[PDB]
Amino acid sequence: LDWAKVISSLRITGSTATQLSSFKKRNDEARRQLLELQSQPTEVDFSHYRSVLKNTSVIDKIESYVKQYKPVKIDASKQLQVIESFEKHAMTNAKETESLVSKELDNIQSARPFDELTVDDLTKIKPEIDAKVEEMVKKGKWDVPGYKDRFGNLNVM
Amino acid sequence: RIDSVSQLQNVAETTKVLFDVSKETVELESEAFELKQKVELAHEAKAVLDSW
Repeated sequence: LDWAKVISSLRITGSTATQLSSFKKRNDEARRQLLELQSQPTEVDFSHYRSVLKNTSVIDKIESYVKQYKPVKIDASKQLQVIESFEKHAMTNAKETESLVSKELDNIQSARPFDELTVDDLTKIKPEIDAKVEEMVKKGKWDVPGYKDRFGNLNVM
Repeated sequence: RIDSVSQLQNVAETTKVLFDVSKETVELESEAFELKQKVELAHEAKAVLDSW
């Protein structure tokens, strides 16, 4: 019976708020209807009704038919719309975590020679650095955008 | 990673609950219909006996 985990079981999207509210209201109403109603058939006092009625053999005949069987508003488990969707939902939402979440401390596992990392090593691991520097020279921008704010320029004046 | 891992349990629980919720509605409606039909027949017989 997850109370606080069923309100936050959805993602960042607020689109499932309407679906979660409808499911909770339907479950509470169904449980309340079964507890407010009596869990038994009917009393059917034939002992005091057959001898009080005016017409002969009328209570006795009605009593016998009401205690047999009659139709009721019920269904069968043929239209399994929620059962068929359960397998598909697990196969797209719950099974996606087995390959996305599982793939996601390798940063600390590779150790850190930043005091002795070579710029040739950065050029080898990133040709993007070489291309950015080359185009930045070709257009002529000797400025470096956003360098001066965290790193002091140490011009004399 | 914590959010993605939590989603797997939540989606698996939410999938199973949907099938149970549909069964629970059908079972409550059947019991309510049978109780209402039995109470109607009892009330009709009692009212007729009490008038007679």
